[PDB]
Amino acid sequence: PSNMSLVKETVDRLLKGYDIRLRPDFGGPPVAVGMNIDIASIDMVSEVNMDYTLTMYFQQAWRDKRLSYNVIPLNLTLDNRVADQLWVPDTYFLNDKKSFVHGVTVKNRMIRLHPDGTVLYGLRITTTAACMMDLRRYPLDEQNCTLEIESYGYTTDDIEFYWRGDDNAVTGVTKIELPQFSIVDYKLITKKVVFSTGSYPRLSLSFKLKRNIGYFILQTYMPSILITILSWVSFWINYDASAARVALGITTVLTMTTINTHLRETLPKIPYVKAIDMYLMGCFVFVFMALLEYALVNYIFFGTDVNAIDRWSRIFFPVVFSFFNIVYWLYYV
Amino acid sequence: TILSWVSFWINYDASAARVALGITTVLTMTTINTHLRETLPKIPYVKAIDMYLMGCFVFVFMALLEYALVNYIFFG
Amino acid sequence: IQTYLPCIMTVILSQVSFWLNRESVPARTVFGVTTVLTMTTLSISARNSLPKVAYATAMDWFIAVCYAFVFSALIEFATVNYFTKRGYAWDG
Ligand SMILES: *[C@@H]1O[C@H](CO)[C@@H](O[C@@H]2O[C@H](CO)[C@@H](O[C@@H]3O[C@H](CO[C@H]4O[C@H](CO)[C@@H](O)[C@H](O)[C@@H]4O)[C@@H](O)[C@H](O[C@H]4O[C@H](CO)[C@@H](O)[C@H](O)[C@@H]4O)[C@@H]3O)[C@H](O)[C@H]2NC(C)=O)[C@H](O)[C@H]1NC(C)=O
Ligand SMILES: *[C@@H]1O[C@H](CO)[C@@H](O[C@@H]2O[C@H](CO)[C@@H](O[C@@H]3O[C@H](CO[C@H]4O[C@H](CO)[C@@H](O)[C@H](O)[C@@H]4O)[C@@H](O)[C@H](O[C@H]4O[C@H](CO)[C@@H](O)[C@H](O)[C@@H]4O)[C@@H]3O)[C@H](O)[C@H]2NC(C)=O)[C@H](O)[C@H]1NC(C)=O
Ligand SMILES: *[C@@H]1O[C@H](CO)[C@@H](O[C@@H]2O[C@H](CO)[C@@H](O[C@@H]3O[C@H](CO[C@H]4O[C@H](CO)[C@@H](O)[C@H](O)[C@@H]4O)[C@@H](O)[C@H](O[C@H]4O[C@H](CO)[C@@H](O)[C@H](O)[C@@H]4O)[C@@H]3O)[C@H](O)[C@H]2NC(C)=O)[C@H](O)[C@H]1NC(C)=O
Ligand SMILES: CCCCCCCC/C=C/CCCCCCCC(=O)O[C@@H](COC(=O)CCCCCCCCCCCCCCC)COP(=O)([O-])OCC[N+](C)(C)C
Ligand SMILES: CC(=O)[C@H]1CC[C@H]2[C@@H]3CC[C@H]4C[C@H](O)CC[C@]4(C)[C@H]3CC[C@]12C
Ligand SMILES: CC(=O)[C@H]1CC[C@H]2[C@@H]3CC[C@H]4C[C@H](O)CC[C@]4(C)[C@H]3CC[C@]12C
Ligand SMILES: CCCCCCCCCCCC
Ligand SMILES: CCCCCCCCCCCC
Ligand SMILES: CCCCCCCCCCCC
Ligand SMILES: CCCCCCCCCCCC
Ligand SMILES: CCCCCCCCCCCC
Ligand SMILES: CCCCCCCCCCCC
Ligand SMILES: CCCCCCCCCCCC
Ligand SMILES: CCCCCCCCCCCC
Ligand SMILES: CCCCCCCCCCCC
Ligand SMILES: CCCCCCCC
Ligand SMILES: CCCCCCCC
Ligand SMILES: CCCCCCCC
Repeated sequence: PSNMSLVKETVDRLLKGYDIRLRPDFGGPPVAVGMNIDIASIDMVSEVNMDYTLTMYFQQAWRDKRLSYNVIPLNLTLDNRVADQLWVPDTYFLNDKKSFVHGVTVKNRMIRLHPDGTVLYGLRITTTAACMMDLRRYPLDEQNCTLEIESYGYTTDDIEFYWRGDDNAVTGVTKIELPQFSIVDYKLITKKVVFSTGSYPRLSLSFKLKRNIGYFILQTYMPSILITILSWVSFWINYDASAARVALGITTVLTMTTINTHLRETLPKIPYVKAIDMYLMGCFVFVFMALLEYALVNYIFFGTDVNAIDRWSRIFFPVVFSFFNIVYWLYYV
Repeated sequence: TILSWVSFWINYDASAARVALGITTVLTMTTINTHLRETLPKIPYVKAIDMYLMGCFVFVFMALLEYALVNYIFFG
Repeated sequence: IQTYLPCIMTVILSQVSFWLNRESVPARTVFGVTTVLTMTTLSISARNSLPKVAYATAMDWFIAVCYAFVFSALIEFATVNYFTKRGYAWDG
């Protein structure tokens, strides 16, 4: 217990007459703050709310001469409640909508003093950050979601940011397993944003997310492809079977608009037309033209060659649809 | 289930009608059963409501098979 | 009792069409389209419980195969109707 008493005196001196209201080197050069993230997970990548949820171990490292000690040789990990008695950078995430520091069993923080004065300050944060998504090519789209770490009250004359370790500052990105997204790339930037109140340091952590299309074939494209193929059956029924062909016709048409309406409600009310809309609207024309094919057949007869319209349509419809798929898939893929 | 039986008073030579009626009724029972079960938790056993909807499904489905039996005996 | 039984019964429904006379074109056609549409909504409905995983689950393969049977039952009738040389059915 002799060393415990020695540590108590040292840790007591540091907080004695320690002005929490003043940053390191107050009235002097800016304090450089080093950050390194450990992405614990990415969840709830929602386009209805245009945001993603990010859980991370957010560490900040900075030098504070006031917290320099030399008697103890080891680095002191202190109870997290000491952080309330220490100056820490007032960093905030500009695009953060809703965030919290995990609370059980205690406040998920860390304070680790090093003899030279360095302070390692870690938090486990779950932040729902705003990511505005361009759904024009959805679901065959790549999204670029970012996190904008910035100092609120301290300008570049009072604080500086840097990725501690540079390109090796953020880890865990490879391990993150999103269900419907592949994290193709991530980048780290250091900016200087200017507001009316001054210029502030800015660290931007961008992930380029690529959407997995395998899910959407199961639920979106194949059901619309099969219904499109179903409507072609009417070309194989004799013209006089009006109830059969019309019932086949409207049912395919009505289901198709139902699928389109059903899907687009799950998404936000964006004005533009996505890629899924292009395919569903493109397949709506074939099924609708399939029904109009019978209406022309009925009109031409009741209003040999009637088979020809029914015979040529027997092949051109699967042909023109295939070329539509060639153009669509080649263009988007 | 009650309207399923009106198929029995329809003429035997009304395949387009009775089949449309029988198909319409049996599919509706599935939608009602599926729609009802959504409101409840993902509970892995048959409840009293389930044993009734399944019971009614059997009658309506049998009514559909009643005509299919009638059609086969006549033509087949 | 939420996916497999409806999937199994709609497959049975599509096979009721095989026991109807080939001349009942509207009746056998509504059998095919109704089951195919029913099979479609069941496939869409089934995925709603679980996340949007890219791969296909064991439920998906069962639904896919049941889709093949109901769809093949309608293609079967279209083949049968193709060789139906007369519109009027048996009488007496
Ligand atoms: C209190 O806390 C301090 C700070 O962490 C501890 O001291 C550091 O301990 C780390 C352990 O992770 C040591 O890290 C190693 O440093 C080696 C030398 O780095 C020098 O150069 C860098 C350049 O930026 C300086 O920042 C640094 O201060 C040193 O001057 C590196 O070579 C090591 O990386 C190597 O790892 C393996 C094995 O060597 C190789 O295979 C790799 O290829 C790579 O070359 C590693 O990074 C570091 O030496 C210590 N000083 C620091 C970080 O300043 C104290 O130990 C701790 N007190 C305790 C535990 O009582
Ligand atoms: C926004 O974010 C900030 C982050 O800074 C939050 O501010 C902190 O909130 C916590 C929680 O309220 C504050 O912690 C409080 O510290 C007080 C002072 O502690 C010193 O002084 C006492 C004697 O007065 C010493 O015993 C102690 O060792 C310290 O030296 C405590 O008195 C408070 O106690 C309260 O909570 C305890 C819990 O057990 C109760 O038992 C008490 O009766 C009392 O109610 C409390 O612990 C902290 O000081 C705040 N500032 C900082 C810089 O951390 C905000 O809460 C958050 N939200 C909002 C709306 O701003
Ligand atoms: C998601 O989308 C955002 C867009 O908002 C992307 O972020 C931008 O990325 C670009 C490119 O990485 C940034 O643009 C510039 O990158 C430079 C990297 O160095 C290259 O370019 C320089 C100059 O062209 C070459 O000399 C060098 O060899 C490299 O080829 C930075 O150095 C730039 O900063 C410098 O220039 C600017 C403009 O002149 C100055 O104002 C700065 O002071 C500095 O001197 C510049 O950053 C861009 O900054 C990023 N942020 C934006 C636009 O806000 C993400 O990359 C994207 N996501 C992914 C995963 O890519
Ligand atoms: C360029 C390449 C692009 C690629 C795309 C190209 C697409 C090409 C495909 C075009 C469609 C193929 C039909 C073309 C011929 C139509 C006319 C016809 O009836 O022909 C013949 C029958 O033909 C058959 O026997 C039917 C063959 C197709 C049915 C496939 C069944 C499998 C369904 C699986 C689907 C499952 C769903 C799929 C799941 C993913 C007989 O003709 P006829 O009427 O008796 O009259 C002619 C005789 N006369 C001259 C004496 C008058
Ligand atoms: C001559 C002929 O083949 C007939 C068969 C079916 C007919 C169409 C049905 C849908 C109609 C909607 C509106 O009433 C406007 C006219 C409209 C486009 C019609 C044009 C003439 C068609 C093609
Ligand atoms: C002989 C006869 O009248 C026919 C008319 C209707 C037929 C049933 C339709 C449903 C079928 C589903 C599966 O195909 C197994 C056989 C199955 C039960 C059939 C049994 C024989 C029946 C009763
Ligand atoms: C602004 C984009 C409008 C898209 C309209 C739908 C196009 C469908 C093409 C079908 C080709 C047969
Ligand atoms: C967005 C401006 C209107 C574009 C209309 C395009 C219509 C294309 C229809 C193709 C099928 C006939
Ligand atoms: C609006 C009706 C569309 C009819 C499509 C017929 C396509 C084949 C025509 C070939 C005539 C010999
Ligand atoms: C899709 C529009 C086609 C219009 C066909 C009109 C034909 C009128 C009678 C002359 C051809 C038999
Ligand atoms: C990358 C996924 C490719 C999906 C292609 C679907 C092809 C459907 C063609 C149907 C032609 C009858
Ligand atoms: C028979 C034609 C089927 C549609 C072709 C789909 C092409 C997909 C291309 C995938 C990227 C190379
Ligand atoms: C395990 C419970 C089985 C439920 C069976 C429902 C059908 C029984 C009633 C049939 C009436 C003809
Ligand atoms: C719901 C996605 C299922 C895809 C496979 C369906 C089977 C195609 C028709 C086969 C007829 C022989
Ligand atoms: C392409 C859409 C499905 C067509 C199924 C009908 C096939 C009938 C062929 C009969 C002549 C061999
Ligand atoms: C477990 C008993 C099931 C009986 C259902 C009636 C026959 C389809
Ligand atoms: C389920 C009905 C079986 C009896 C049919 C009549 C004998 C071919
Ligand atoms: C556990 C058995 C479920 C009932 C199977 C249905 C067969 C028609």
